[PDB]
Amino acid sequence: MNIFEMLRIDEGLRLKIYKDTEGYYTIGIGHLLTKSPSLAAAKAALAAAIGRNTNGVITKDEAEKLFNQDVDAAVRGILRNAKLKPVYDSLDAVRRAALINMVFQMGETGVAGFTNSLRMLQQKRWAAAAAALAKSRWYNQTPNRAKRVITTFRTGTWDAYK
Ligand SMILES: [Cl-]
Ligand SMILES: [Cl-]
Repeated sequence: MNIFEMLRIDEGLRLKIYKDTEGYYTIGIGHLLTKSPSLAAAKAALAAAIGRNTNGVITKDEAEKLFNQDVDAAVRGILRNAKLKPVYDSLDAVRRAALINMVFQMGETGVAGFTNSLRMLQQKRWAAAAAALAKSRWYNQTPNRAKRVITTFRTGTWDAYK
C-alpha cells in the first residue's frame, strides 16, 4: 500500500464534473475545480486545467495527470510550511502518508489550522490526537474516510485500508 493507492480508495475516480460533500465542483481523483457555485465557472476552470475545451468530461489519463500534480503539490506544501514540516519530520513512514492525505483533502492552510492535533502528533500522543481529530467538522462531514485516516495515525499500520 502507498499514498497513491490510499488516495484512489478515499477519493474514487469520476470522469464528469460533480459536487463534493461541501457542494464544490470537483472532477477526477478528488480534484477541486472551483468554489464558485457557477457550473460555467467550473467548466471554465476545467478547460484551463486540461488545456482543452472539454464540455465537462475527462479521460482516465487526464484524471491521472491531475492526480500526480496534486500529490506533488501536497508533499511540497507540507515541506514548505513552518507548521506542517516539523510534524512530518517527526513521523514514521505510514503516518506521514496520513498527513499527506489530509493536505490533499483540505489544503495546506486547512490542516495547518489543526493546532491542538498536530502538537499531539508531534508528541506522539496517539490516542489524544485521534480523539481531538474526531471532533472536527472534517470528521463529521466525511466520517468513513476520516476514521480510516484517524486509525492510520492511531496505529501506524495500513489496516484500515487491507
Ligand atoms: Cl485539533
Ligand atoms: Cl465518508
